[PDB]
Amino acid sequence: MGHHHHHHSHPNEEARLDILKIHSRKMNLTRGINLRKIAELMPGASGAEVKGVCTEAGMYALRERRVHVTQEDFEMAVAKVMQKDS
Repeated sequence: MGHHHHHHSHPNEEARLDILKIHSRKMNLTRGINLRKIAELMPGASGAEVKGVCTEAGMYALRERRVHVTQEDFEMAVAKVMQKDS
């Protein structure tokens, strides 16, 4: 019994959401940004993918010249990182 070689880390909902709470503290967050909805969209995925989402979100902001990032940038990033939905 047990994964004696392939050790894949998997944090809880709050645990993984904290990763976004942390890595978002450098970019201008909007007046009512919802990160809860974002973490709920990421099943299985580890913190490495979450860091990718944080980066890709800023990319989505820059193309629309957004100085303050919204939830849209993050969820669009999630869809771009996991690449499940087409």
